[PDB]
Amino acid sequence: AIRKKLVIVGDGACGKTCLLIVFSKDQFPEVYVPTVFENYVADIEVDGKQVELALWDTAGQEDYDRLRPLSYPDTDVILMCFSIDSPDSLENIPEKWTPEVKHFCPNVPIILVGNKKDLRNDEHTRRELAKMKQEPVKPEEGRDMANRIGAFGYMECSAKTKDGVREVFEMATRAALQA
Amino acid sequence: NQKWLEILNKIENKTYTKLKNGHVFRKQALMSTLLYDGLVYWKTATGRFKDILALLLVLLFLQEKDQKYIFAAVDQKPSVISLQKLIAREVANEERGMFLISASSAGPEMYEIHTNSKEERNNWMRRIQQA
Ligand SMILES: Nc1nc2c(ncn2[C@@H]2O[C@H](COP(=O)(O)OP(=O)(O)OP(O)(O)=S)[C@@H](O)[C@H]2O)c(=O)[nH]1
Ligand SMILES: [Mg+2]
Repeated sequence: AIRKKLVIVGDGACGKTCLLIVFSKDQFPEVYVPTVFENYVADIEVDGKQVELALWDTAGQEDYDRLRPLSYPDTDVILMCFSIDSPDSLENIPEKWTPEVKHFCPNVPIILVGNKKDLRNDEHTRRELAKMKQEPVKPEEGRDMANRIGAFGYMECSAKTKDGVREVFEMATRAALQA
Repeated sequence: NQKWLEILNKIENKTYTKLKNGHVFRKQALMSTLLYDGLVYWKTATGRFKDILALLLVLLFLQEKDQKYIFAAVDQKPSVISLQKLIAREVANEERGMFLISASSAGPEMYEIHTNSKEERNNWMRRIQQA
């Protein structure tokens, strides 16, 4: 019966709600509602311990910047997200999310999470990306960004593939439990 | 309406709440109706609970001063929420809880409110959505 609070942040449309929902309900948001404020809950077993994770979902749209301070107050772990089909979303990690998270949640551990790991090899994406001298984000890059911002760890996953999802939240819970 | 008349005359007369935009809200604005009222607990930032009369009209939070009511004065926050600026949500953690957000551009505020029962929380959430 241990309680911890996890907050997810990142650019709009980078897959945060899908990751939370897929993890908390195994379902998958079909009708895509941009987020304003939501919270969910899930129970996770880690290293023998039962933990109840409160999952605070936030807006990626900058139009809602002023509401996000309302999710930070008692955070045990941050999932700081970008999307692998959007090297833009990655460059916003140091520019926007890391400065805000460090302001509101100093000393709160951060998991840097690359979402949509499946689309790394989808031509639709990988061609549009080529259409602008771009290409999906690469693990060395994600990992370098994680070292740069001081993250507790680096993790990659696909809500749709579902691959690695579980591993994102095990790592986050290990960080939450960390003194 | 009857209940509303008495609540009103029970409200202490010099009482007001500061809004984030620097305006004020005083009992006089209540002279200009009451949809439902109920006793709840307001969780402060430090995890303390404040006993509160919540009135859905906007949302208004009252504290008791013996047989008088005053506009709540909890952690420098406004005790009145405009319904047009209101975001309302279930506390996933707490079947009795709801989160009530004033999204005011002068400075948003969170209010985490706990009722006595799951049924009463869903009762509050239904009545709040209509407005
Ligand atoms: N292929 C693939 N698509 C995904 C994946 N995750 C999310 N998507 C899709 O991308 C869109 C955005 O996902 P969503 O989870 O709603 O983003 P968000 O980060 O919550 O966006 P916001 O609320 O800040 S505006 C959705 O329509 C969703 O189905 C994924 O892992 N793989
Ligand atoms: Mg979302």
